Amino acid sequence: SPIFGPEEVNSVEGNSVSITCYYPPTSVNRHTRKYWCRQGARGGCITLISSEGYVSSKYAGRANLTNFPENGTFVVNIAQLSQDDSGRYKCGLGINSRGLSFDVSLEVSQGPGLLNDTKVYTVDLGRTVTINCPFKTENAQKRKSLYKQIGLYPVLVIDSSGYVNPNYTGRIRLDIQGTGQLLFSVVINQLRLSDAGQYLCQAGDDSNSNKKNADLQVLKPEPELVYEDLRGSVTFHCALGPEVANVAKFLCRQSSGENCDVVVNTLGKRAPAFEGRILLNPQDKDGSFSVVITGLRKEDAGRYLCGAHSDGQLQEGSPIQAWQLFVNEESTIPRSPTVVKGVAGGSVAVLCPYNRKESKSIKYWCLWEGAQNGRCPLLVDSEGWVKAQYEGRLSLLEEPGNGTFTVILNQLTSRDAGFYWCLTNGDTLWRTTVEIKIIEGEPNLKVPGNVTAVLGETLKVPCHFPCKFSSYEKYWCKWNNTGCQALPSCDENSRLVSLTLNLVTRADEGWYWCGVKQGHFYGETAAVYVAVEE
Amino acid sequence: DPQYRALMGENQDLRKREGQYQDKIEELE
Amino acid sequence: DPQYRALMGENQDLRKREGQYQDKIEELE
Amino acid sequence: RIVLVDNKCKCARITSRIIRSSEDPNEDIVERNIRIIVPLNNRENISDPTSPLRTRFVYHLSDLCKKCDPTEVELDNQIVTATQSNICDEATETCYTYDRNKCYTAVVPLVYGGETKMVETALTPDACYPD
Amino acid sequence: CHPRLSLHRPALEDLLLGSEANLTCTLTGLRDASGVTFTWTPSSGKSAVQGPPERDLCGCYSVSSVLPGCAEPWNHGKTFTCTAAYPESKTPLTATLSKSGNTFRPEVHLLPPPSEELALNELVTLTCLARGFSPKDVLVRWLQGSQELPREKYLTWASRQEPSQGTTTFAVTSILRVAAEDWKKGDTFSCMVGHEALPLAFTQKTIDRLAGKPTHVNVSVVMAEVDGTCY
Amino acid sequence: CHPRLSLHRPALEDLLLGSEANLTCTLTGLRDASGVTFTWTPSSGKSAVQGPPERDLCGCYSVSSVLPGCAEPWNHGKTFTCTAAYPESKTPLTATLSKSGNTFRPEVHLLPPPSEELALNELVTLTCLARGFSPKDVLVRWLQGSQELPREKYLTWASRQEPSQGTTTFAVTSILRVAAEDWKKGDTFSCMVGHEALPLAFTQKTIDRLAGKPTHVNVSVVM
Amino acid sequence: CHPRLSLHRPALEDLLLGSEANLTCTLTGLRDASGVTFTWTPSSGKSAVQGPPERDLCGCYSVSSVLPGCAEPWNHGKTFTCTAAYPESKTPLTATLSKSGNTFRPEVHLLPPPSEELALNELVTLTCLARGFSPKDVLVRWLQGSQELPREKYLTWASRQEPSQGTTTFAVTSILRVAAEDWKKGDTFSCMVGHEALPLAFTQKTIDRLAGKPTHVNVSVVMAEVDGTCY
Amino acid sequence: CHPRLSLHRPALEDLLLGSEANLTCTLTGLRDASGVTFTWTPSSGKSAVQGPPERDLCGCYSVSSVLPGCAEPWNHGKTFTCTAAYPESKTPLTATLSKSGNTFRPEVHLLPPPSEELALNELVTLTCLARGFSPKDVLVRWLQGSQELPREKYLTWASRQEPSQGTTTFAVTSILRVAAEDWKKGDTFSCMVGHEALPLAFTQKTIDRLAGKPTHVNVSVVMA
Ligand SMILES: *[C@@H]1O[C@H](CO)[C@@H](O[C@@H]2O[C@H](CO)[C@@H](O)[C@H](O)[C@H]2NC(C)=O)[C@H](O)[C@H]1NC(C)=O
Ligand SMILES: *[C@@H]1O[C@H](CO)[C@@H](O[C@@H]2O[C@H](CO)[C@@H](O)[C@H](O)[C@H]2NC(C)=O)[C@H](O)[C@H]1NC(C)=O
Ligand SMILES: *[C@@H]1O[C@H](CO)[C@@H](O[C@@H]2O[C@H](CO)[C@@H](O)[C@H](O)[C@H]2NC(C)=O)[C@H](O)[C@H]1NC(C)=O
Ligand SMILES: *[C@@H]1O[C@H](CO)[C@@H](O[C@@H]2O[C@H](CO)[C@@H](O)[C@H](O)[C@H]2NC(C)=O)[C@H](O)[C@H]1NC(C)=O
Ligand SMILES: *[C@@H]1O[C@H](CO)[C@@H](O)[C@H](O)[C@H]1NC(C)=O
Ligand SMILES: *[C@@H]1O[C@H](CO)[C@@H](O)[C@H](O)[C@H]1NC(C)=O
Ligand SMILES: *[C@@H]1O[C@H](CO)[C@@H](O)[C@H](O)[C@H]1NC(C)=O
Ligand SMILES: *[C@@H]1O[C@H](CO)[C@@H](O)[C@H](O)[C@H]1NC(C)=O
Ligand SMILES: *[C@@H]1O[C@H](CO)[C@@H](O)[C@H](O)[C@H]1NC(C)=O
Ligand SMILES: *[C@@H]1O[C@H](CO)[C@@H](O)[C@H](O)[C@H]1NC(C)=O
Ligand SMILES: *[C@@H]1O[C@H](CO)[C@@H](O)[C@H](O)[C@H]1NC(C)=O
Repeated sequence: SPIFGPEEVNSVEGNSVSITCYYPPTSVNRHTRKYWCRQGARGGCITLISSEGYVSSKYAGRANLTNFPENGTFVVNIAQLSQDDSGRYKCGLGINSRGLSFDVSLEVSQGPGLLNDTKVYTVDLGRTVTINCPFKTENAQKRKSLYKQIGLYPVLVIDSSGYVNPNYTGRIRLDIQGTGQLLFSVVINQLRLSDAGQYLCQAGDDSNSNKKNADLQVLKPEPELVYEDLRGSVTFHCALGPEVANVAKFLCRQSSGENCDVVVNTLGKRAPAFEGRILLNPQDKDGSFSVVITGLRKEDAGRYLCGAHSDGQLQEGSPIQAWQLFVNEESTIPRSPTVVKGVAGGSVAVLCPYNRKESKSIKYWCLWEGAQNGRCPLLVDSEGWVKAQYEGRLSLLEEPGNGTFTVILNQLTSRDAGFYWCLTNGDTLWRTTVEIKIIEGEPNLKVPGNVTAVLGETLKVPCHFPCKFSSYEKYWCKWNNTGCQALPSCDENSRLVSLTLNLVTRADEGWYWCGVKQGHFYGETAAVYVAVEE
Repeated sequence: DPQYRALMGENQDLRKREGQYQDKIEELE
Repeated sequence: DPQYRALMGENQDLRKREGQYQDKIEELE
Repeated sequence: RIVLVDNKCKCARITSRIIRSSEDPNEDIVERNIRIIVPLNNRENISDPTSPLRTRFVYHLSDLCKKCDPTEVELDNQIVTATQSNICDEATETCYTYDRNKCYTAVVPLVYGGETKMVETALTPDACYPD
Repeated sequence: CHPRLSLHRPALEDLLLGSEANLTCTLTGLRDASGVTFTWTPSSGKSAVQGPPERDLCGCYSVSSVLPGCAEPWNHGKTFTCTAAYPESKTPLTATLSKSGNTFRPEVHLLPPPSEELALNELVTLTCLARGFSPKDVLVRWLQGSQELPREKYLTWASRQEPSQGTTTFAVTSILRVAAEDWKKGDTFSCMVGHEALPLAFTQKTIDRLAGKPTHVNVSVVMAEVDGTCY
Repeated sequence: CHPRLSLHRPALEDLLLGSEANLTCTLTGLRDASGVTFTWTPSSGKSAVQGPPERDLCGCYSVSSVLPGCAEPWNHGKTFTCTAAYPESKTPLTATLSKSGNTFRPEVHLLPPPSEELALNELVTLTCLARGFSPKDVLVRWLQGSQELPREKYLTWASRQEPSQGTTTFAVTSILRVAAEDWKKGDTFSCMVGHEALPLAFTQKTIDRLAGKPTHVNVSVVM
Repeated sequence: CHPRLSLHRPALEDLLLGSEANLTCTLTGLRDASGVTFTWTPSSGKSAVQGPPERDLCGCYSVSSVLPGCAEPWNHGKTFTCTAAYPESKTPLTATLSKSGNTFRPEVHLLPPPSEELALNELVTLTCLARGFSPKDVLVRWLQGSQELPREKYLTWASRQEPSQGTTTFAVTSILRVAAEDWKKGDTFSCMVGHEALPLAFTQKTIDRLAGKPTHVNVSVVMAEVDGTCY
Repeated sequence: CHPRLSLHRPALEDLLLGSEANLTCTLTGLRDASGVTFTWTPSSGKSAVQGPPERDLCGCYSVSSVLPGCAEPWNHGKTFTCTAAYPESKTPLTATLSKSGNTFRPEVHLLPPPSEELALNELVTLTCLARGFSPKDVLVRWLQGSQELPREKYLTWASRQEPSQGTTTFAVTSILRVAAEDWKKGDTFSCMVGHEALPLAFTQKTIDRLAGKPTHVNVSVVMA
């Protein structure tokens, strides 16, 4: 069930094929047995190759299997296919009789050859094609016509006088260039799935009849496989050519109804399910953009298509690119609280996980902004930069340090509700999103309002805490862009952990935090601004 | 008519009889 | 042909084995 | 289908489905599906010489479905950690099958020259390599 | 009427859902006035407020006093020795209270609605029964989905010690009434019980229609003769 | 103590199981001589002799009156107002006595044991729940087959007022622990609720093993 | 004769059940005397020892050297080079070695005694076949119950290369002859195979009178409760 | 290097399935004197044939002599004595070779594949074990159905000596791997052993699927 692969494989005789299959990188999976077998009407998969050194007689010299434990994948290479290599195959792990596998379908079609009388034209869906049809010099001013062999009887699609078939109106043109050119051409733009078939040119109705049959096929885009974990993130790179660099781009998910349900557009649209966990970046000079989706769920699995059309939806005549997505569900990503509730005036501490193998990275905290295509500006980083409007009420700490770091945000307000993103610099990039809400209530720790100080005078500040903060550690720290550090200032019964300043100078002015912590894990905090006057 | 087929048949018969005696010995215990 | 002789030897061995099986079943009763 | 439980200590999977009808309560039905895999080649205790075969498999629905792990609950304004079962005796269950992700090892005494050593043997070799 | 002294342990609601282990010491039988004094041995929170001398039934006086404190020392197993000095006698009398020993943990059960109540399609009754705990203090709460229902929606009884099966144990019950169209839909309801003797002090049990009595069960037995590994 | 007058009602157990159901009109607190004069409006012709005049808790005197010669045959709803006189100031005191209506019948549910208790084969708990009666006066009894069970073999909680929409209703519960072997054997256990509003004054419910027939377990094996 | 140099890998038994990782460099074709000098690429604690000469085939001397205390680099993936210089030489000889790559874990099969051997009821043969591993070195031992039998009780064959159906591999077999009464009483025998490819360097396969085939087993499944509020 | 004369008995393969028999008497450790006269006292039947010296021990010119056609005398029980001389000393060297008695036949066992192999749908292994034969020479071959197999398809080990106490005996084994489809279809397989002590010098054992004791289970589901 956790295995993935290409559902269908197409090839012609004489060429090699390569099939990549994915498994979770668990150690048992890395060190167990990988096989490639072929099923039949008997119900039993007959192993054709294995990772332990077995190579069937039929597959000797041609096929081989390579396992990449770091990737989580293994690749089967086959060569010299034939019409007999068409059927149903399976990836898998461990024993055959069990169900830890994935079904693939191989179809081999006869190759071309000796058919020089008919040409071939292959173009991408929704892209321009051109067909040059020579005509004999004996015909100087004669009607040039193109016929599409449709059904029992051929019909006419375009003449040289301006008669265009309804099915091709507005996008098919005929050109007879000058400069002593004795060849005519037909140019078709925004190709469609039905435009493929057999064409034939004709130069007048005279006995000459310099015809030339041609063939045209429009290619569908092969999906790119993507294998992602639960509550992780995925990135789609839509890299259509510069020819459509100034058209509205869209990303949709094909469904059972053969109809895209748009996920995102560039005209300012978005689905309600992807609120707070979607991003659409601006495109570069080449004309490629990226789409980020975090917090992947069980229902984010299926075909995706990115295209460029004027109306921002899926319509014929627009180039498209296809992805297939798999959500593992056997994920090792730690579970975290998706919804965090804070009380107006209180504080919040958020635990953001990352990969334990990249503990020397840089960590970032961001706030998702809608009302656009999507954005995520920075608030605090792990190097000593904080926003100008968040000074005195935000901090990042790498204190847990086992694939987790804390972010502390106090002085909450009703405007702080929203979606926040945690980021790092590593190659394995989970993006974790947390929704902060605001409710009515009172802070637990109680500190006075703004405190004034007289130059060269002792000062004392209290900090009351409730009866449940008696088994914790109480601390006072001084806030700084690089993080606050505990002071060697007092304590009592369940109240009055106090800060003392013997002599006050202008440097002592700033913001101080009174907080509690259970050694490694932090909790509620309360901020007081200590000023200095003269 | 070849000898080998008849020898194979006799061998198969003796093998089946041996299996039956094998079952009978064990069932007694 | 060695193979035919080997088959005959196997037949003789199996016949002796089943004879010993009969002797073994006799005593157990 | 919603998978109520899966159990590797005894290899039992229980799922439930609901099929309602527009009219009347009786037409509505609730179905439960139970899948059991019964091994036939491992011992009573998972150690080498023990009870040449295990031939008595006993399944209690209450034992299969138990959830021996804590949970977080937000009652009024705080989050509290709560247990989830009464059968959480404190690792002694008599598992019937090997968990595919865990590895089970034995200890054997072998004589090397004029001495003796205690070597460690892997019953399931794929389950855990030294990583 | 007659002198008497008593020490009351802190309530479980404040002790568990919080940390305020306030203690109360009460004396009954005031002669003529409220000329009485109290003394605890852990004189840490000396600010023990003394309330007004409330009267009693048909001409009697009682005096109660409160000593605040957090739950850490109480859970650690300290001892308190309130002593009164009523003027009706020249000899004070003392009372001692300490954390109870020889505890047990409750066995929570959550029962599904009865069949006869489901055909009428009006309302369903969910029953929570906690059993077999030695101390008489316990908390019962209900939750719909993952949200706590207000205290006025369910009915909770008190703790009555059950007939002696060897030792002393207790029991408590509560019931909740839910819309039948909500039970049939497939929502989940949880009963949470809190006791001093539980390892985490809380234990919950969640039930819904899928985890109830099914009207059809399919049992399939698979024999795996190759190996037992439960892929 | 402060003088006062109280009026009681016959015990439900006496009403539904006894032929000596006698009302009571008591004077709590006495600080005078035998100056008690009690009168009851009904004049059927029974005896209204004074009960046992004695003292109460904390230095109080009280005189009680009963109707031993009558079994309380007041189904028709006799007001049975009590009038009392004392040697104190000329302000005779009476008592408030009436038969309030609004009679709702209890609904009784007998629940089977939880399955976890059945997996240990020690003891099983059967629960009885009576719900939805306006007169907050009910008695619960248990039977094993036909034999009754002494009141020391089961627990019963007090009758509380359950939340409702407008109409008031009361609820009560009880539990009985029985040997798992007997329950598995198939002995029937019944809960009986006695209440005023009932026509026969008793509602019986029964439960035993294999009470749920329609379950349709299906079995099939492979290889 | 013709001088030659070679390197001998550490014995498998010493590496698996020992602590001295001695690697030996052997030199042959001594002419008249032994004035050779040996050295290795590393020297951190390289207590190289030469020792007295010996006798070679056809009449000749050959003095070898040893290098202990190299287990950690050997397992980590180091390469060892021994270079020697004899007096009657113009260019020192050299030899190099490293741990083998592309190793395949063996497949162990314990085959129960042939059915004809269990009727004569004198002795029975248990066969342990290890198959499909790349390096040649391997060990085979036996246990009855939990105590190993002496090595002079069974017969083990040399590791050999088998026909190719893909990559190259090896194979080995061992046999034990045991009393029929012990088998029919209900004793269990285990075969232990020791190879560098296996996870913990050792694996075992056990067999008794009933394992290896059902042959009219009797299995009972109860499935006590199936409609019981599974939560 | 050092003079040494050795006698080699006729090879079993030729003695069994062949016609001619080799009888080898070889001298090693001379490095000179190629004119060594290999004289056999039982000079009957055929004639002794010499051979050119070969580089042996990197310091000797080993010279061997063959006495072909002596299969019948070897089987009858005629003792063969080889006599040679060297110029190093005046003492000629004489060696003797004769057949040994107390011959015991081998016991051959063919074992079906392990039950854990059929689950992979790859080849399956069949083991043939010959045990208990006194002379240390034996040859093992295989057949699939009726058609023999080439020697490059199965592996066999050398005939080692087993740890007994009564008498000296030897053992040998071999394995053949066959397609799972052939095994499941119903095709039979066999392993043949050839040894001196057998009256016919050739026996074999046969294995095929669905042979032996039945293996069906009887399960009882209670459901309480
Ligand atoms: C994961 O798979 C990819 C794809 O095969 C590997 O990347 C290629 O590896 C081959 C051979 O190592 C190189 O020739 C290519 O240049 C690599 N890049 C591409 C785009 O094919 C990758 O090496 C695998 N993972 C690891 C850890 O090796
Ligand atoms: C206490 O004094 C500080 C210092 O001025 C106040 O903090 C600033 O308030 C202004 C007014 O809203 C903001 O524009 C600044 O961004 C705040 N920070 C700084 C560093 O100037 C604070 O509002 C005062 N009151 C309290 C309750 O702290
Ligand atoms: C199953 O067998 C294992 C074999 O290791 C038992 O565990 C060992 O038991 C012995 C006997 O008490 C102890 O000396 C060892 O220390 C145990 N080993 C370990 C790793 O704990 C186990 O107790 C057996 N289980 C049952 C239920 O009999
Ligand atoms: C325990 O006793 C303390 C001491 O009186 C109580 O704290 C007081 O609570 C009242 C009501 O909330 C406040 O008005 C006072 O200011 C508090 N005084 C102090 C010193 O904190 C506390 O509420 C009691 N706890 C419980 C659960 O009743
Ligand atoms: C496997 O085969 C492919 C082509 O068939 C080849 O490029 C690759 O090097 C091979 N890998 C191995 C390990 O043989
Ligand atoms: C034009 O398209 C329609 C679409 O249904 C089709 O029926 C018709 O045959 C087409 N005609 C030509 C000339 O392609
Ligand atoms: C937690 O950190 C300690 C020390 O940094 C480390 O030994 C331990 O393995 C870590 N825990 C996990 C689960 O990684
Ligand atoms: C504290 O902040 C000031 C500026 O606000 C900076 O100059 C100083 O280096 C900081 N010190 C620490 C310890 O963060
Ligand atoms: C390795 O060499 C040391 C040094 O002589 C010796 O003590 C030890 O026994 C040797 N170990 C072997 C040969 O396994
Ligand atoms: C064992 O299985 C057989 C089925 O062949 C059955 O007849 C018998 O009752 C079962 N129990 C015993 C003890 O044999
Ligand atoms: C002796 O052996 C050789 C090869 O070793 C072989 O050619 C010859 O046929 C055998 N027999 C005789 C009589 O030489």
